[PDB]
Amino acid sequence: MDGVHDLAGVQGFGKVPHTVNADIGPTFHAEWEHLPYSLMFAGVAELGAFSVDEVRYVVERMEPRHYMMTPYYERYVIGVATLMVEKGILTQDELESLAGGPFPLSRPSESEGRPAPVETTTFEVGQRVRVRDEYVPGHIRMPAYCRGRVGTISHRTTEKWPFPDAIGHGRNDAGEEPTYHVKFAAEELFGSDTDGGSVVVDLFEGYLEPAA
Amino acid sequence: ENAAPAQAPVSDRAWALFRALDGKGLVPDGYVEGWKKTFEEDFSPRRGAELVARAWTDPEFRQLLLTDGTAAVAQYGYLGPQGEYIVAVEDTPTLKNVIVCSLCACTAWPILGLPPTWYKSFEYRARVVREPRKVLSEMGTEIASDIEIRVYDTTAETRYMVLPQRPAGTEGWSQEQLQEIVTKDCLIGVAIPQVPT
Ligand SMILES: [Fe+3]
Repeated sequence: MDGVHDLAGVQGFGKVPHTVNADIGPTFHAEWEHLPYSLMFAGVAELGAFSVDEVRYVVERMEPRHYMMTPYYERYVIGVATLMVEKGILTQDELESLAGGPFPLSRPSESEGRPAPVETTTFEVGQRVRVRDEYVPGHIRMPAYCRGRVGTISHRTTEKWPFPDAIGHGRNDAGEEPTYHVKFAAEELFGSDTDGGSVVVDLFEGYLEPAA
Repeated sequence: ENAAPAQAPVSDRAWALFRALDGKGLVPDGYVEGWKKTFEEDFSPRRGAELVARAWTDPEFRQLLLTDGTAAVAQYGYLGPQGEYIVAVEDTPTLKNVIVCSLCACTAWPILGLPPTWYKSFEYRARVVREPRKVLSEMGTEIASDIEIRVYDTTAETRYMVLPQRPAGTEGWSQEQLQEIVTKDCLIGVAIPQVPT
């Protein structure tokens, strides 16, 4: 999904609000902040209502202006709440009644997702690969800066996981794929407009194809 | 008008979510309290620091950590949620590694601790992939021109830690002494371990 969450490479932001080893305060800065993660784990591990991928996608589905003015932990609260409503566990009415006011949720999905690709390639360390020049309206774990770009394989994972573009939509056809650490030269991604050296992106097999 | 949606206070919304689920028997007794404790007390960059100090003083462990990070971490019992498949990345005299999750906040929780606000910031997520040298410089870390910067974007299930270079002036230090100078920011890759003057 080409949403505002796909921030890598966006220009115009100011300084990162941190200097090295500065005091970051306690883990949680408010008494509610442990709730998003702990309730996500309730949903995933206890209820089996959704996957972590579904949580990432529902946050991506926040109305864009809403996403941009909401702190991280709050986005998560909104995401988990939305999933609970979508899965029929909770109602928005009861959330707003308990909250004592408006509790707007993420927007409905505009894609049913897609299955794990049937045709993929097992790549080896040192191989050159290109990121498939594909546009996916639903959940995908490919940041746009690498779409269509060429890099080298630095690592193939020894484990395999469900394809995010499927499990992020709660589909039954996510299968399993390894991922690959693909090293791109900075200039491959941003031309002359970068001060970096290389960027390594951890890409599912189904996002890749042989280079050339 | 680009205006914000009306919303109840976030604390009220977060507790509403808890109460709605808890009122239906869907949250086990002590469940969120247990997770809070884990997040605050167990998931900690002290663990990653311990791993680094061991790697620095034990060539055999260093090699294991760099080739099978998961196995190495498992020896300490530090695998966990968002830290089940670990890869450690080695800084060298010509290479500085930095970790980000440009798409959200993905972090090796059990060994780095939960991500801090700055790591989750749009500023860090947008900028570090494209101008890591400037970002680190602004944060207080100068990386020389003849060191390549490599940014790892945490886009799938690999969870990363940086193994920084061991600084001069630490020769013969104990593991405890070494652990002390390996900070959260060293593990993320934005800082270099500092030796007192
Ligand atoms: Fe993330």
